[PDB]
Amino acid sequence: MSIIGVGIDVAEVERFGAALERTPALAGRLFLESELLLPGGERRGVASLAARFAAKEALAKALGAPAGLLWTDAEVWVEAGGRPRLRVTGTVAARAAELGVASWHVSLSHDAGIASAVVIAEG
Amino acid sequence: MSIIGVGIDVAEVERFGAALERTPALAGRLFLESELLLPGGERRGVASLAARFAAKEALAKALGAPAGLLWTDAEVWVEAGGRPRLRVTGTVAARAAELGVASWHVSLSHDAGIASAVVIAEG
Amino acid sequence: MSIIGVGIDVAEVERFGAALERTPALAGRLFLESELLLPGGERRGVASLAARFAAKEALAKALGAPAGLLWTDAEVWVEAGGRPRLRVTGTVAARAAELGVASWHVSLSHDAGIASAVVIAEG
Ligand SMILES: CC(=O)SCCNC(=O)CCNC(=O)[C@H](O)C(C)(C)COP(=O)(O)OP(=O)(O)OC[C@H]1O[C@@H](n2cnc3c(N)ncnc32)[C@H](O)[C@@H]1OP(=O)(O)O
Ligand SMILES: CC(=O)SCCNC(=O)CCNC(=O)[C@H](O)C(C)(C)COP(=O)(O)OP(=O)(O)OC[C@H]1O[C@@H](n2cnc3c(N)ncnc32)[C@H](O)[C@@H]1OP(=O)(O)O
Ligand SMILES: CC(=O)SCCNC(=O)CCNC(=O)[C@H](O)C(C)(C)COP(=O)(O)OP(=O)(O)OC[C@H]1O[C@@H](n2cnc3c(N)ncnc32)[C@H](O)[C@@H]1OP(=O)(O)O
Ligand SMILES: [Mg+2]
Ligand SMILES: [Mg+2]
Ligand SMILES: [Mg+2]
Repeated sequence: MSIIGVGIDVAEVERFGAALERTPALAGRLFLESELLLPGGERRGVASLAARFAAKEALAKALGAPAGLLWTDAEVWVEAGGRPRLRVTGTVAARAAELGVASWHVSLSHDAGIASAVVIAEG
Repeated sequence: MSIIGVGIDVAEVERFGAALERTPALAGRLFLESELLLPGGERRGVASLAARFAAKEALAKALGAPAGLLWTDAEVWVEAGGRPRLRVTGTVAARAAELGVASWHVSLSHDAGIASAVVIAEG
Repeated sequence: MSIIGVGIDVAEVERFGAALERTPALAGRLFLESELLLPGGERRGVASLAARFAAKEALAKALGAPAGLLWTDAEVWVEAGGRPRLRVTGTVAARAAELGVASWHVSLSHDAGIASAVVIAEG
């Protein structure tokens, strides 16, 4: 395997929350139902959501951000141990296959009113 | 070798310095004596320290942040050329062995009142 | 191939623009003519330029930031699809050869008055 792409993204939490409040349908456009919930069942907060948005932008970047990709075809899930993970389906999986991506790595940080993600695509 | 994990962490310098001043024992809990000094012998400043804290969080993230890890079992050292490096011992080395990590890569930045680190674990 | 280095850099856009305005010769010292233009032909703006500066710092970091490297020996170019790319020549290529670097990966983000880059060197 070799590195096929890297992405980084930094989002302002306040701006992102304002985007969500302005267009009620937006959250469901960007996120699967599972992503909108905490492991317990509570609704996920805006900073954690901004970090997942940053993950999806970073993932897009690592794939060369082509047209035709759906936000709901990338999913951030969470291991029992707490590690965030990427699962790709449909349009995003198809693009990753064009490029030969076998493995995804993500990390998130959110603090200081800002959410950051890095994504590495390997294959 | 393949990538086994990635971590990113962004820390607010002011907040971190306030944490250090509030609990005198904290610095010695987070850092080895060597990390608290500049190559000359002067005491390392708060921004540079916040960046090493971010490195250790990022390293934890790349390992899936399990319980039982000691801050003093990760060490940021510095090459003659100035490159920051990671050395892992004890509990952190043990966890990296569980995952098959052979090689560590780190970079630091601190500026704008914020410290950032990225860590990649390969093996 | 394995990872040979990683770099991250975060630059304040305002500070960087002030540096450019203060010393007219600075832009031409840091950037090739091609980097100072948008694909159309318009002059590239300060935030996008700060992000390319961050890329070159990040690239320097991934190489262990030795003496003797020229800013104009690293070039950020842009694919038809929009992906940013690194090309290295002269002094920067020579240093990458010392270390065995075969492949470069970069991503950029600029938002919230700040520009960020990550660079990975593989070989
Ligand atoms: C995986 C998924 O969920 S995809 C689902 C559908 N969503 C998408 O495809 C969204 C893709 N995102 C976009 O189109 C974005 O506008 C991007 C990636 C082009 C830019 O990201 P933003 O968050 O808007 O801005 P940000 O400042 O973080 O990034 C800009 C940088 O991205 C980089 N970029 C631009 N196009 C691309 C591309 N095709 N591939 C990779 N990087 C790119 C550039 O370096 C740019 O800076 P520059 O113009 O100064 O060189
Ligand atoms: C190497 C050493 O020095 S270890 C020594 C002992 N120290 C440690 O083990 C510290 C480990 N650190 C922690 O427990 C931290 O609270 C962390 C890593 C869980 C989070 O980091 P913080 O700096 O507190 O917050 P930050 O916002 O930067 O990171 C949060 C993100 O980390 C990610 N995260 C949470 N748990 C884990 C995990 N087990 N592994 C990897 N990433 C994780 C999540 O994506 C989370 O955001 P989300 O809840 O919105 O998904
Ligand atoms: C590819 C090219 O275009 S090279 C062309 C010519 N330009 C250069 O060579 C510029 C090289 N840049 C420098 O000298 C910079 O001052 C650097 C890389 C040392 C630091 O970057 P800056 O943007 O000034 O500050 P920033 O806070 O982002 O980075 C500082 C961190 O860089 C790291 N660093 C220092 N020296 C090195 C090195 N030789 N290699 C890698 N990382 C280093 C350290 O972790 C440092 O933080 P610390 O002192 O708290 O440990
Ligand atoms: Mg952004
Ligand atoms: Mg943090
Ligand atoms: Mg900087």
